[PDB]
Amino acid sequence: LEEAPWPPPEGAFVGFVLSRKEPMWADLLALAAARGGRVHRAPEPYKALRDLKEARGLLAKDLSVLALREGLGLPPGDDPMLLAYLLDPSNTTPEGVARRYGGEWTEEAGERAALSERLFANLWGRLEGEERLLWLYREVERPLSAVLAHMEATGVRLDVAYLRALSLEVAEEIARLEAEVFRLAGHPFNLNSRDQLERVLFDELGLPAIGKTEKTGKRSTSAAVLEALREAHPIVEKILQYRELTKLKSTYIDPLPDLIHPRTGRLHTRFNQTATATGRLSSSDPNLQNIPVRTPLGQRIRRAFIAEEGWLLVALDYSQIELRVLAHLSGDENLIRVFQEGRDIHTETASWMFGVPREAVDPLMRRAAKTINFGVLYGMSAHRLSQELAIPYEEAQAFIERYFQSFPKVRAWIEKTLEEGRRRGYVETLFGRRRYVPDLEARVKSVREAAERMAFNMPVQGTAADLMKLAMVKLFPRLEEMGARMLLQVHDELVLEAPKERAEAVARLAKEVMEGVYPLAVPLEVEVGIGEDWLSAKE
DNA sequence: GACCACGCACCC
DNA sequence: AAACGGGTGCGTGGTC
Ligand SMILES: Nc1nc2c(ncn2[C@H]2C[C@H](O)[C@@H](COP(=O)(O)NP(=O)(O)OP(=O)(O)O)O2)c(=O)[nH]1
Ligand SMILES: [Mg+2]
Ligand SMILES: [Mn+2]
Ligand SMILES: [Mn+2]
Repeated sequence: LEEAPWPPPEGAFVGFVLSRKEPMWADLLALAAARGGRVHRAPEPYKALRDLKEARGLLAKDLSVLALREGLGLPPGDDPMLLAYLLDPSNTTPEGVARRYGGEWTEEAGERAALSERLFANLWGRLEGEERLLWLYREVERPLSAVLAHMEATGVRLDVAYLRALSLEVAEEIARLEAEVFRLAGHPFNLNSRDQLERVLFDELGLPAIGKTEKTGKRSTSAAVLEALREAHPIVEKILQYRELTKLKSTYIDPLPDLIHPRTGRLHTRFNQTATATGRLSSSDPNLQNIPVRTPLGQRIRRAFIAEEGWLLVALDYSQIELRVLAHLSGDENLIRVFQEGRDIHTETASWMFGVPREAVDPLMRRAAKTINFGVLYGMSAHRLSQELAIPYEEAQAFIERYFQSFPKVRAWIEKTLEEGRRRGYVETLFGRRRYVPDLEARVKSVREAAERMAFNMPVQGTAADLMKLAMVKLFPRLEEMGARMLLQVHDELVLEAPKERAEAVARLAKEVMEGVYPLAVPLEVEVGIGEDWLSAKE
């Protein structure tokens, strides 16, 4: 390309180099743009940001986030990553997309700008005639990248003093647990080393081994194995408690307070838009989509996520979303009727599991029932089911039969989906998002059936992801107009922040947007709560 | 310091 | 652990 002076004309493709991957923390080392056979390199990248009207190119959102961090409203535009991701969601990295569609991902901004321009041309050509993928690009993914940029740059408030104090309390309990484990073992060892623990449990204490690990075939010490040995030896209970506390302390309590951004005073995640095989987002650096919630200590951690003073959090979560999506995709008349009647399949399974009235189903029971319902739907074996519920094999097998017999068009839809995936090589969501699953014709049954479970899961999970993304795109401008903020997405959940005086109106509006985003054969219902912290906002 | 593979625990 | 699916992060153990 012909080198030309900064600035570029409108519409040019940008390239940029960051000191580190996280745009809220990165130094902008270099900036360039490409257009019309020319490449323009910025003499000083920070000041040069002011000259761009739009971030157009590879990883556009990340540059937008850094721009917003610097007080500049630079929206992301076209991004070849999003085109490639829609053609094939195994396209997750700029390294791979470049090699696949016509260039090389280097560490030079000018080359990244030229690469962005070339890949856009080629990928746009590949999408010619792919009208449904183009709709997803123009109506979902490209607009969503601007929404995600704002979310990332906004961040969430965290009670750091609370977590610092909690760390000290948990440390004293961990010491109690580890001392007791070492006493029971008859000697100390590194309780964090599962290789050392394996020897203690199965060689020294002679406990029965229950299962093997996947890659190396060691005797497993995982929670599922420990729970089966709960009554074999008192050390097991102490190990399980140690495992929970150290996981929670090492992954959430201790690291998160150290990640508060000095300019914003908030915690900033990344919402990765080309990272999953189904069209879901992921979250990283830190992941704010796996914050604890199930146990009492996990709930204490979730309470650390708080609203700004004068504001409230609003949490919205789709009811039984993938079961509702399944009703629409399969067209099963009975399952459609279940939700037209306002029934709750998780609560109903929980009532049966624990043998108590629906009135008596607490959140832990419903959570356990959720796992059973989706486990069974997506191919859980009768053997594992019998083991999960502590019930005879014949009973577990009968539960599965009753599950599917109730909704006969589901199995028909599954077999239709698999046959189509075999013939086409890909399955697709309601909106046409594709996942390629070539192993559907593998000659090794274990490999083939694993591919099958991946394949017929994707239209369900992926359609739910499409709906959530579309809802975010529609909701974001409404929140801006109301002075409210979108903070987090957790797959079928949004966490908003609203001024106290408008929180009720925001909750009502967001619920209506989410419920009416794209009507299905079944109503979409959204549970909504308001509170000063994330846990209290989920009722 | 970095990378990785792995087992394991976090959530939807 | 197992014929549920989709993810990320930590510590260990090994390596460079
Ligand atoms: N295959 C699979 N999918 C899962 C699992 N857990 C969650 N998902 C998928 C399927 C879920 O539909 C979706 C959202 O998870 P929730 O919001 O925690 N549960 P839901 O929306 O069903 O019920 P409600 O909100 O009324 O309590 O994520 C699981 O164990 N397995
Ligand atoms: Mg204390
Ligand atoms: Mn839900
Ligand atoms: Mn949810």
